[PDB]
Amino acid sequence: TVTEPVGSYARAERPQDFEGFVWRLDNDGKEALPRNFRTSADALRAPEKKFHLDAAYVPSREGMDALHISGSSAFTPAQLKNVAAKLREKTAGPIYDVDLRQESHGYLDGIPVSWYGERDWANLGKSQHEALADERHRLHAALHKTVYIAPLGKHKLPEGGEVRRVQKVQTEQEVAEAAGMRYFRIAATDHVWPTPENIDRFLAFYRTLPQDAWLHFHCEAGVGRTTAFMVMTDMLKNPSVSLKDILYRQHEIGGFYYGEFPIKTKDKDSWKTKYYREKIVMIEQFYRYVQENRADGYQTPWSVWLKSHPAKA
Amino acid sequence: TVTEPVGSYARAERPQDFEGFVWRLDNDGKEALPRNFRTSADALRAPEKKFHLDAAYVPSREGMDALHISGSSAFTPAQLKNVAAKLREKTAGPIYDVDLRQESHGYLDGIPVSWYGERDWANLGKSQHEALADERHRLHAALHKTVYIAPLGKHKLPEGGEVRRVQKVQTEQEVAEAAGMRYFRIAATDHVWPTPENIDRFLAFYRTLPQDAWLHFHCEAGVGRTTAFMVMTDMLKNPSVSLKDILYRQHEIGGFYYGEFPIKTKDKDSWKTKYYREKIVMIEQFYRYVQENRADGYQTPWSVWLKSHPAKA
Ligand SMILES: [Cl-]
Repeated sequence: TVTEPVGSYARAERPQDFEGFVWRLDNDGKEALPRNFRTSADALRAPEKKFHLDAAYVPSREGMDALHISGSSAFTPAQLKNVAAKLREKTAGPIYDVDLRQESHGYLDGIPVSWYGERDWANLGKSQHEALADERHRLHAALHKTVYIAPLGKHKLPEGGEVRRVQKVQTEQEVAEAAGMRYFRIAATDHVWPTPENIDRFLAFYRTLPQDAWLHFHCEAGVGRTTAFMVMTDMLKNPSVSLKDILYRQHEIGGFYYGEFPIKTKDKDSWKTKYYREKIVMIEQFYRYVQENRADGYQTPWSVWLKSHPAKA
Repeated sequence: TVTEPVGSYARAERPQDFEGFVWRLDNDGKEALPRNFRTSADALRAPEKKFHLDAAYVPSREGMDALHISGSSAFTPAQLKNVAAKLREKTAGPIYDVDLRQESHGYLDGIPVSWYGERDWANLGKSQHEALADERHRLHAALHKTVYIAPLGKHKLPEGGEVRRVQKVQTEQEVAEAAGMRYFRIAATDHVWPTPENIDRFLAFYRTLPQDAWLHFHCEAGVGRTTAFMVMTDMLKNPSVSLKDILYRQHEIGGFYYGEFPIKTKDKDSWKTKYYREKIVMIEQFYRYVQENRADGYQTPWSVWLKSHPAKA
């Protein structure tokens, strides 16, 4: 008997030790666009040294012009409108804001905030139904109330910020709609591999998208979760492309590199190491799922297939 | 028709603009004693330069050795124990912890904390009854909950701090009684002159004290409110001492100077200026009250007398 299979390590952590305690500022709104903004039409760049990749390697771009995806960090409502306008210049299909944040978030007087718990795990362990209910209740309770919104500084703790009596509350769905984007939420936990339920949900959603749909993925910082779903999308839509090519190109347009690399972590961040290794293994396992289930049109859900073909550390 | 008389300027401020937003750390517990600790038996020191006083002036100490009062900043439970043991060496009478804080405060896992709003006015405008009810409710609601406790830093906003799930909650009353001290609460608003009700309450309390009672006054910092009541007590108990000597001596044992001086605040603190001036005028008005009503045994209280003898700017 195995208590938690590879891919579900986070289930072993105790939600009660990471409860939310502050409204974290998700973006100061100073730039025109959110951070790490990138699209599948972008030129590839030299790889980051930390990943020890082959700078001489030239990844195939097969399928990228038709991929129609982008990624970024969280944003203010104005920044999202700039994103939507830029994307509208690349397509005539519907543009989706794919919100990958399990953490409860929204907009207080137009300011993008999130209910932050240690490691950003305030909704760890909650079903998507429970996470969205927490977010709705929490946002609604902020209206007409005095709140403290602050960015994190020294050691993931509030630093400075501001106090205000909220006069307007909005969900991301409303902000997305106000920007001309369709909205789709996948409540993925920060820093770890998306769960079987997150991916099953994504896959069912992907199946019914119109051909010209454009997917704009985003999390809080736009690196981990955002690149994982960009990679999954690239694998699903371009199954003939090699794993190496998918991983290099998604990294070289500005995303994370999801292949093996020398993991290094500050002492205070040593807890992340096993999550990074798990992600490497699960990326490979998902590629395998795509290669072995595409011919019959994915009759078998990812969650079911994963349980019959467990990943190995 | 005057909207607010001198001595009640604070009533013009709007409570809704200073609502509490964070559990402020009241003392880091690093020292054996609370800050600004001082007793009426202490030697007089040179006056602080900012008050532009006469360093060569030697105030009369008449009655100081029998005064039996002390003052300090807020404290951890251990620090209070140290205070109590130290005061027990000076008397055989009851030792009172006289809590002058209107702001809701208490102890979380033994940590002295307060519900802080801008200017420390989270309870501005509440009656003492409502202030104490808010306090009891907020303390109890913290039990078994995740809370954020932080010291204020730059701009009087949270800086660093800690997060924990509270396993113990106590009011200051419990902490005082466990330290072997009697407890008396006067809900005085931070930074301003105490209200006619705060003072009527103190004088009725003073009237019930056995002659050997020792009064240990304290607020958050141990300066404004603490010194005001120390002065009032000095005036009540030593009515033949000149106003100048009371003011010089309460300052020279380590308290605030409540006489006239060239008020110079930082631009961010200019709101303080009129409250300082108001304090200087009320100090004098309270002294008149004592001089005019002590001979008949205070048949008429301060609030009443004040209304028929209004202070003037
Ligand atoms: Cl779910």
